[PDB]
Parts: sequence; structure tokens; C-alpha cells
Amino acid sequence: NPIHDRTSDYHKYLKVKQGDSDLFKLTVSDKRYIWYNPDPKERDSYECGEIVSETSDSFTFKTVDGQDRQVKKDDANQRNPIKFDGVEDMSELSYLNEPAVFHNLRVRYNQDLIYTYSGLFLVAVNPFKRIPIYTQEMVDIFKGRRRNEVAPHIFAISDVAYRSMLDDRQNQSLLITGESGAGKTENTKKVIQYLASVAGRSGVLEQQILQANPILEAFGNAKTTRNNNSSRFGKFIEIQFNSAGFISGASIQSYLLEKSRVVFQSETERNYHIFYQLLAGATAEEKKALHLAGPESFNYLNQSGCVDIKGVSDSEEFKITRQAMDIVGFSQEEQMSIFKIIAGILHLGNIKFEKGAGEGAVLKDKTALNAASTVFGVNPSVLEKALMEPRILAGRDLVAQHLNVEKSSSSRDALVKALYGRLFLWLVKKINNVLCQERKAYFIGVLDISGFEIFKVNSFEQLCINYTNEKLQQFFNHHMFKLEQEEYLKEKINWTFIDFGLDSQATIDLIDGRQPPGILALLDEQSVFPNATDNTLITKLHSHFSKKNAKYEEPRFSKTEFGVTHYAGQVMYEIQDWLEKNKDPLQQDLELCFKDSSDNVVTKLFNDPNIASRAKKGANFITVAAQYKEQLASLMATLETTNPHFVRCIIPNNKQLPAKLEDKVVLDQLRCNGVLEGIRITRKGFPNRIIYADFVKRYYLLAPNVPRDAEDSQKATDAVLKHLNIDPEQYRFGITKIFFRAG
Ligand SMILES: COC(=O)c1cc2c3c(c(N)cc(N)c3n1)N(C)C2=O
Ligand SMILES: COC(=O)c1cc2c3c(c(N)cc(N)c3n1)N(C)C2=O
Ligand SMILES: [Mg+2]
Repeated sequence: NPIHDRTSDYHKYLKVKQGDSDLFKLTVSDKRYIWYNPDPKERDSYECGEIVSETSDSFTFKTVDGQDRQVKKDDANQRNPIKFDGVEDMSELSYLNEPAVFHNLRVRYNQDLIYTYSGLFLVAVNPFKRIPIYTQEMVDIFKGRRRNEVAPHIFAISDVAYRSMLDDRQNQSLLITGESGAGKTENTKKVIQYLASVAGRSGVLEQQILQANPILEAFGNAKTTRNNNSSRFGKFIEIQFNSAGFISGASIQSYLLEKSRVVFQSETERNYHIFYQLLAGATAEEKKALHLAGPESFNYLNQSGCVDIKGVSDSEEFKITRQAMDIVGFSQEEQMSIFKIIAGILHLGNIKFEKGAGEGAVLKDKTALNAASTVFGVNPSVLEKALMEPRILAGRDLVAQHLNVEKSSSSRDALVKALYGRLFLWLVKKINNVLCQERKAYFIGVLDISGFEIFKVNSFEQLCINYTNEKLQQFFNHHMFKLEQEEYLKEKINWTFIDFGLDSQATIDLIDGRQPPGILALLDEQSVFPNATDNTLITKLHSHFSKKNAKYEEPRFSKTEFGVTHYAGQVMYEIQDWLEKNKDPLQQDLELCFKDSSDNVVTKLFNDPNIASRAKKGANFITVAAQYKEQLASLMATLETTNPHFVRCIIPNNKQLPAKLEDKVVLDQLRCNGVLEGIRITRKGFPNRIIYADFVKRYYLLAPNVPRDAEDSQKATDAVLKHLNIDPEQYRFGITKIFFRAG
């Protein structure tokens, strides 16, 4: 058994290395230590100082530079005995404080142990390098093990969820939190791998489930300045099981694709990988048939200054993506149409509108228009008229507009974004049709959202993302602190309620409240108001929240920005284009143009109502904000019907580098994630609890005769446990349940 064989890969890569005799000497030392700040203005940079004396209320300690300092005992962060360094479950620490928690993570991370428990949930620190802990042998090691039998691992929490699903016949969820780049998607994929392995069975479903990801990532992920493989859409993967616990299928709900990225990318960022994959990987006359050149020739790829990612071959990736499409079952014609659409988008991007004789735009060169039309299979004259002279109603009259250059470019971009988003939707739908063949008995849902992120310029997309991340942190807060203590108090176990000081509700209400209206509601209102501008909008927000809502800031340094205080920090948002992004317009004549496409996939994108149609609320189409919010509330409703398991991914630094665990970066994450509070609730509270009658059947007794049944439930439990003479401090008696602190 490799768990017990210290030469095994398990021991080498998942367990803390054996300390030496010098270490042993240090470990049995009577000396005592404190974590202190050499510079009190840098509260996250700590060193270890030896405690050399104490009074009744203070410690005096030597700093590393031999100088003595004094601190009140109430302000002291004592260092744990070094036998705890590297401990697998931090609820075991004697001293639960910030530098002590960070230090334990640091000791593990320096030995490449990225996973650490903090009571009931998992912490994961991104290594930014490959560590060989995800092989099939590692998988197999976790299968069937109680949590405490094996080292912390994403596989272990995965197994716990699976067994919880079986034992309680209750749906589960795996909620992976983290800022952008923290490791959410990699861990999500490890979860799916584990489940596909342990619950797997004909055998191609599991392969198809796994092969969904290169497709989704090629179309839905991109390089940002924070992550070379940033997910620009959120997703909820329901892994589905039959009554027997075998995988019977899976279904992916996707959220909120950053469609603006198709048409615009910041300096050093990339568009979606697929564009580069196609241009790099396509056959010699694939490229001739689609009129393609290199990325530098396309406006939608040549603006950021970056066409490459270190360590990535877009050609090789293209081969992997196509292979995935083969396994999932997209036909050759379907794939060809997909690439026609990607190529058509690049050509649309190359169209250059110019000022005509009047204010209205003209197209002097039709090479890009013609190439797009050719690959999309639409009529180029109809497309041209639809771009620069779309028809609208004025009352009931029919009026041709004549859009200027700017409006023309915007409309072309709107068309591009609509194409990309519908195509993305279609890919997801096609995928689901293949993975969903049977009605489920159970599910384990795995959530992989786009993570909390902050740039120089934060827009409506950042607000939606950061909102979602705030809702997810609140969900953790609700389950860990609020509901837990509600159980204690309903079971009257003598608990004094503790205010853990973590509540995101005010920020959430600020963003999505109804009465009084929050940001999104005022946004929606401005979005259906004919005279509205980005300026009437920002003014309206300041009018409602400035000096009124504690989580909002009207900045003095700007007239187009507003600040929201999130759990993870203040973010300033630029209001430019919010009305247009929220309304998400597309000229009907462009839809009519593409409805007439000769291409089987394109027509589906424009005629299939699940893809093409948009809901109404009154005389208006549903805004993006109201729809996403409907979607999110729906997700949270589903999660609330599940048993949640939390994984908190922690980014070590902001440089995407291995072996560089930065103090302030990590401590900021630990603080706003509520890690220490969670560890604390696990320790001060009563993690384990059981109805007075379902206890009889795991064991038997050690008592004067309470069998698998009894007339009594309360004293019938009292008696049986009592014999071990284990401390009644380690348990309590609820109206219906026995509670316990540590098993
Ligand atoms: C995620 O993207 C899409 O689903 C999507 C995108 C867009 C879209 C529109 C619509 N008028 C209607 C849709 N049903 C629709 N769907 N526009 C203007 C878009 O940019
Ligand atoms: C969900 O509850 C609410 O609707 C709600 C309640 C309140 C609220 C405020 C705001 N400044 C802004 C909101 N968006 C908001 N929303 N205040 C002061 C409230 O008491
Ligand atoms: Mg991601």
C-alpha cells in the first residue's frame, strides 16, 4: 500500500518530507517564537522573533537583527510549535492567526504540496508548474479512502462529494472559488477526471465529457494580462449519475461570454484562442479556401501587440481541438462551417467604412465584405445595405437609416459579437445533446466561473464577473457561518452566536437590489429610456448612491467612474458604453441577411429560437443585466438544493511564476475568502452531527445493552458513548441530534 510505502510517488509528492535529526532537536526545543512585522507599515511581511521574556500582559522578543521589542499578549501572533509545520488540516493549529496560517501554507508549498485542508473545505495554491499528482495511479489511490486516511487533494474532496451523494442520496456541488488565475479551471478539470474515473463504465461517454473542454476553452478562453488561459465564460457542469452511482451523463450550463473581446483586446492580451489556432493550424488550402493570412493581417488580432503565448503551439492546439470535435461527434461539414464562421468574423473585422459625400458611411473596398459573404454564404449587397443603411420603423413608417462611419463600425461589431456568441451557444448545445442521453438520478455540479478580476479600466463585464464572485463568496459565508449556527441554535446546543464579520449582502444589494433600485435596476431603467446616455446613467447612479450607500463611491478624480467595494476590494468602473452593452442591439436587417445564409450552421444561428430569439419584458427586450441576473438567481437556487463542497484556489503572485509565494497577495486572499473564520467555526463549533436514532447502525455498543433498536434515543446514546469516557466537552445534545467537535 503506497500510502504506507515512503518510497512511493504518493509519499514523495503528496506527503511532507521526513525531517532530520537536527530538525528533531529543534522540534523538542522549549523555545518559543512570535510572528512579527519588522516594518509595522507592512502588516503582511513577517519574520520570526524569539520570545525572551513575558509580563502578565506582554511578551518581549528578539528580532532577527537582535533588537528587543515588546508587544501586548492580546496583539501577539504566536508561532505554532514547529511540529505543526506542514500540517494537512489547519483546524489542528494551536494558534489560529494570519501569519501562522500563511506559514503553514508556505511550508507545504515550498515542498510542492499545493493542497491543504482548513477544516471542512480545501485550499489550493496555484503552483504555476506541473506536479505529477494527477496520474491514474494517484486517482486510484484516492478511491475508497476516508478523508483522514490520505493527503489533501482535489481527488479527495471529489471522492467525499461522490460518497456523500451515495450515502445521503442527495445532490452535491463542488464550488471552486478564486480570483482570475487562481486555478479554478484546472481544478474543475481534475474533479471531472476523478468522477469520470471512479464512477465510469459504452465507455465513450466519459471520454466525450472530458473532450468537451478543449472545445470550450478554444472558443471561450483567452489570454488576459492576468491569465494566459483565462475563462471568459462561467460554467456549471452537472455530472449526472444513475441510482446505482454510475455516470449516466453530463450537462453544461454556460454563463456570460465576454463577446466584446472578439472585437477588442487590450495591450498584450489575446482574442479567443481559436482564432490563432485556426490561422496557425489550418491546412495549406484550408487557408486558400477561407481567404486567411496570418494574425497580423486581421484587425481583430493585430491590435493588442500579442499573437503568442509562451509554451503554447496554437497549431498543435488546433489539432487537439479538432480531435475533440471528432470524439464529441461534430461532423466534418459541421466543423468546416464552424471554421467558416470564425474566418468570416475575421473578414468582417477587416471591413473599413469611410465617410461618403455626406455624413453617411461608404465602403470603397469590398474585398473583406466579399470574403465574409462568400464564407458565410450570404448576399454581399444585402449585407452592405444592412450594415450602412439598415431599415427601421418610425411609428409605422419604414425608414432607411444612413449610418455614419462610427455607427457602421459599431453595427458590424454587433454583428460579429452576435455571430460569435450564437456560435458559442450552439457549440455548447451540440455538446449537451451528445452528453445528455438519460434522465439522471443524481448530480454533482461543478462550478467554474470567471474569477474576480481588476484592470486599469473596468467595464460592465467586470461588474458582472465581480458580482458573480461576490455572490459566490456570500454563498460560502451563508453555509459556513449563518446556516451552521442556525442549526446550533435550533438544536438549542447552548451556543452564543458569533459575528464572524463577513457579510457581502450590502454589496450584493447595491448591485442587484429592487427596492430601492440597485445599480443594475437603474441601468435597466436608463436602458429603456429614449433620451438616456452614459452620462445620464452615471449621474443617476451618483444621485442614488453617492454619500448614501456605504459600498459605493462617487470619485472626485473622475466624471465617468464609480467605485464598488467588493469582498475582494474596491473596484472602479468606467461607465462608457454601458447602455449599449446592456441593450445589446443588432439591426433586424442584419438578422434577415443571415437568416438567408446558404450555410446549415449559420441559418441555425439565426433561425433557431433557442439561439436567435430574445425574451421580452413589456415593450422591451430583456436586458443583459436582467437576464444574467435571472440566470444567476437560478444557479443559486439550484446550489441551495445541493450539499456544497468548497475549494478555495489561491494565486501565489501576480506574475504567473512558480516558486514565488507572495505574502501580501496570499494574505489578502485568505482574508477576503474568510479562511481563518472558517477554520475558527470548525474548531469552536460542532462540525459533526447525527439524529438520535440513525446512530445504532454504524457500530453496535459498548454499553449495558442498547442494541440496533431501543425505546430510548437520548439516554440510549448517552450511555453507549459514555463508556469510552471521552470528554462531554467534545459533544452536545440537540432536540434531535448528538453534536461533536472532532469525531
Ligand atoms: C452569448 O451570445 C448570444 O447568445 C447572443 C448574442 C447576441 C444576441 C443578440 C440578439 N439581438 C439576440 C440574441 N438571442 C443574442 N444572443 N445580440 C445583439 C447579440 O450580440
Ligand atoms: C434586496 O434589498 C434591497 O432591495 C435594497 C435595500 C436597500 C438598498 C439601499 C441602497 N442604498 C441601495 C440598494 N440597491 C438597496 N437595495 N438601502 C439603503 C437599503 O436599505
Ligand atoms: Mg478559468
